[PDB]
Amino acid sequence: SGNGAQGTKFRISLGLPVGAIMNCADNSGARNLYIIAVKGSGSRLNRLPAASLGDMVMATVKKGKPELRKKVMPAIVVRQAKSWRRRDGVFLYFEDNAGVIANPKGEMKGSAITGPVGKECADLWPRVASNSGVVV
Amino acid sequence: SHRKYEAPRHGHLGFLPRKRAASIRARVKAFPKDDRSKPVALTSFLGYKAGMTTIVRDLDRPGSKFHKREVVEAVTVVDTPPVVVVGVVGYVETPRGLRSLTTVWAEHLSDEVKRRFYKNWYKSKKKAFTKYSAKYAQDGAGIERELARIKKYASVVRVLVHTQIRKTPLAQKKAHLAEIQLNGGSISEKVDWAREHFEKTVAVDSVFEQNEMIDAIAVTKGHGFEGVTHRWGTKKLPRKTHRGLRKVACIGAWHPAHVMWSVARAGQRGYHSRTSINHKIYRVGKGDDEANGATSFDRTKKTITPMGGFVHYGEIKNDFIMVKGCIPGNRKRIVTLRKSLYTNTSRKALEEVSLKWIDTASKFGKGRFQTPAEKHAFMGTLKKDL
Amino acid sequence: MKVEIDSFSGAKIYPGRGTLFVRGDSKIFRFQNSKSASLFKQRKNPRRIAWTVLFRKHHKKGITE
RNA sequence: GAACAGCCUCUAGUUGAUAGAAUAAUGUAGAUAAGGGAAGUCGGCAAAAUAGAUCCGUAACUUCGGGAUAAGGAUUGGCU
RNA sequence: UCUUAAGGUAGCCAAAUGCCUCGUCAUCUAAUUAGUGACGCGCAUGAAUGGAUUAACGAGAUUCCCACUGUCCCUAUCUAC
RNA sequence: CAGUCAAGCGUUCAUAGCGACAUUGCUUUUUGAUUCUUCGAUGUCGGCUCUUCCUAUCAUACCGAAGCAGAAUUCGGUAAGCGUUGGAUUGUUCACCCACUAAUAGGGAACGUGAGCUGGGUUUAGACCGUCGUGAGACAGGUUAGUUUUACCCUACUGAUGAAUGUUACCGCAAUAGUAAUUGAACUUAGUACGAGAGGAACAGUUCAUUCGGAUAAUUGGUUUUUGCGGCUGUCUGAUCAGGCAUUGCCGCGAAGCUACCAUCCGCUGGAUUAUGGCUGAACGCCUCUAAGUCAGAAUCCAUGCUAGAACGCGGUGAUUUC
Repeated sequence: SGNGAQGTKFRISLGLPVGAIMNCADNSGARNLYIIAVKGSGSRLNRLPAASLGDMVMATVKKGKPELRKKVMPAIVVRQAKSWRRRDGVFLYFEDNAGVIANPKGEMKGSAITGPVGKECADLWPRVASNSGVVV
Repeated sequence: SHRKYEAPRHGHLGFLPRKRAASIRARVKAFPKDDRSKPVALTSFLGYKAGMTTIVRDLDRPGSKFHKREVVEAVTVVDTPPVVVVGVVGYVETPRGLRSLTTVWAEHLSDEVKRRFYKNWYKSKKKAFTKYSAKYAQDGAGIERELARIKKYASVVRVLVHTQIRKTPLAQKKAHLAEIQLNGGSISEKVDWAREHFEKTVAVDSVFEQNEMIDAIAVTKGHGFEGVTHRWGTKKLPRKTHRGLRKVACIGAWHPAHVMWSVARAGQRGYHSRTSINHKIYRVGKGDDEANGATSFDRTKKTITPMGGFVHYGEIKNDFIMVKGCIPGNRKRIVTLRKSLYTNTSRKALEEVSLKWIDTASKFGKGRFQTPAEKHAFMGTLKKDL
Repeated sequence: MKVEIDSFSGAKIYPGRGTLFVRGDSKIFRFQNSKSASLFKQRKNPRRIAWTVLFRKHHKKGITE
């Protein structure tokens, strides 16, 4: 990330520790994304790197196209399903955790996103909002 | 051999010992530095923490993604009925520190403030400051002499004040007595101020102005004897641990052949004296004013007290301060509001705050209504209201 | 600020209170509290829950409207 | 209720186990938990999930007897 | 042709038997001293000191997958004693 | 692990960075040698947990040097203040990969840590194999199964009382002890300096993270013996009611209390210095940051604040017993 992510992100209630399998919300041929690491994670003894909305993670494809399977690719979390608080005091959560495959620059591999996309993720990643359907 | 993996130490060694504070009322360990040019002013006030509530305000931060957008914020309400000045103290500086040379009291002292000096008040002859009052009642028979002593000496002057526990809705009837340092002008000017304010009651707005960054000094909530897991936040031992898991496994090496002070141990948690700084005053509300919880956006005749009253506390029929965030101490507890010890800008201290909405829904559950008017508007007529 | 309505119970939702839920079809359900949120997740019908605004409207209760 | 287990009750028997007060830590026994779901660990240890009955459906392999309750689905009250 | 008679056949194998060794190749994983399938000059496999295989069975040892979860991230709370 | 010398390497040029042939040392963290203590027993491997210490500094602060144009690097100084992770395989220490990271530095503390745990390994007794042995049996060869005891004493540590300082009450002072914050990214500077291009910064400012800490319960989530309200099964009270029992019968909601980077709030600014760069200036008519003197200056130190209050440190103040 860095020059790819647009602006900074308010801290979001972490919901996606390493080992979590989220849905793949794009049309790249992957069915799920398994989280192996998170970019920008801190170091603490016996603490899992966890992800949240708009976080860029390192992921593998456990179910999907064999061309995408068995390799490490960046992904961006677009739905969280773990309730988090906005600065306007509202607690909100999606029905599932979901992300999209992307390159390190943040450019998506797919060309469309199913389901809603979080506002924080859309703000951070303009291309995700570019290809998204509904931005909540 | 070394620690296999590095991790930060659990706890803060500067908040030791984690013992019970010497009293309920936390004292100001240090007052703001004195400047003679500024007018004579109180540097502290005493309030009673009533509870917390919610406010909504338009944030003004030029560069945040929430610039010019509504933000919801927790606030603490401190009921602050005006405190009575009774007496003053002068401190002469010595090569061993500040030493009080004399304390001059007021002519008449309130019944609550003498209840402070008593323990078995009802089975007492109430002989307290009677001979001092006899020493009083003249121009300067024995009082102008003590004041002149404080003027000739005593580079530091502090005024003795007490709270109006009777105004505050608790059951105590025993006022809290404290000192507040006068931090302006000359020592003579401070003594003049104290004399003028003898038996006079000072309101919170005179000392604290809105959008101030103040400190709260209070004794935190007590939680009794606590284990190390919660008292220090140490890692829990695995499930299959004989003889207990909420413990610290290795409490020391073989050498030195002692347990160190820095190893976490079980004991009292909470009821510690704390001084937490940089709390923003969101509102200084007047007691003699309906529509206390009314702002320029809401404009409803409602008071700060929630529906059914503050939980465990009651109402705010006196003056109050609404400060941003949380403060040390629990509800019903005496807290000390102290002026900041430094001039902080931060671009965040300087932020002028306009409240757009103050929550007054019931805190005794999930209250849906701000006022009984709104509750009746929603629910129409009930069977009990014939 | 503005006051939202409960998508289940039809109750006024002041700022901070309750939760927001985004369904798979990107439909927004705002709940005043965990009671209505849980009753919603339980696939319960507001028109059949007696104290609900929808129930009173269906049963012609509170005809003051 | 399939059932001399499981739960409750009649006959009969007992009401025996040092007590009172309070409700700190740490324990023993029993539980629950957002989001994740074995990342913990020597190792899923421990726990959770499954579970009765009816109907449907049931693979590889096989010593043709099994595997098999394979796997995997649906239903279950009360009243007339 | 020699040593004391013969000279490891069919099979099987880094096997509960392989030291070098975490063998080499493939597969399984993001990553595997693990697992499986192959290979075989096999220190030191091998034929009732039984070899190979095998449905069913197993509170036997091991690997993976689904389900499930406080094992864990990271702890919190409740009850009895 | 660190020095000294300097044949050479480095387009030339010993010493930017290296450096052979030699030679001087330090250390006791990853080996021996010895056999001084312990065989009327000091519980052994590893991990987990937690504290502290060293510095031979990986990162961060500030600097000096370069074969330093910028960027990135490399070599050093003061520096241990602050951090130094998540995982696949293995009982492993070690190892080796996948990643993240500012970085994934090295060590000690009876090869720290078993009345702290665990018990995977080793290393009792059962059993299998291979080789060896006629055999019983052997095998730092492999494999599987294999009881982890006691604290109530003293001290230490953590918290909690307390006799006597004429009595009692209130308000304080402050010796000493502790101390805490940390790191990164984005925007902007700026596609600018620099550079032939490719590339490509750095201070001031802003918004937020990371790690840590102290609180708090407005909100959200969690907990339910509120056995609060409702529902449900079996049975029992002769029967729609109202209840008992089912070791809290079960299910939904469930206030309050407690509580979560699963929630929110808050976490200060002055001085003296180190390295280093300087000023004036001798020694040594010149020169020279040093010799006398002196300016700035590091995450250092000491203060400011913060925690405790010396129960044999103290002050002020109120009242002090009518047959």
